[PDB]
Amino acid sequence: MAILNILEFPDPRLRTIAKPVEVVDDAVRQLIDDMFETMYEAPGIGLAATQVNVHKRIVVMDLSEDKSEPRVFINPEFEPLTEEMDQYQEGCLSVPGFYENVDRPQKVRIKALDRDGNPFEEVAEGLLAVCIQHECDHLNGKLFVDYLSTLKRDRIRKKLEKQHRQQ
Ligand SMILES: [Zn+2]
Repeated sequence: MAILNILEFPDPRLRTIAKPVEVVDDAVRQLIDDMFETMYEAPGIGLAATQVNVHKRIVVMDLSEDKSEPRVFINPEFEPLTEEMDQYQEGCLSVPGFYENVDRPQKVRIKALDRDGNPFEEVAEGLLAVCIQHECDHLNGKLFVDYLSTLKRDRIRKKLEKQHRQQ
């Protein structure tokens, strides 16, 4: 069980497009367990493999307060089920410390493979709909600061670059 390093904006490796997982084997499940331990230790409720510099399409999440409901989505995809949008103040383990409003479709249908490689779908609303979209964006090399004004993003980017220099 390893705690992996989480890349942070503006590390260009966060812009890489993740490649699909072609077989869910024990190597993939071990990575998932390390991604869950990394996410729980952060702590965060969602983590995409791109963020730990593994460019494969795997997202782990656990939206509960007690770390009792882990969820795995491999080769996830979602499709909005409404044009209605909800605004949620998002944060991100790779943009630590910043939380900003992002509007996204309120309800979406996810399709993915589960921890055994079997395909399933799931309708998501609430925080699950926000999280799966945010995490699928990671696999496509997108971050939530990309939705913000360019001057806020630059201000966040400069703040983090400054912190990375001091660290
Ligand atoms: Zn994130």
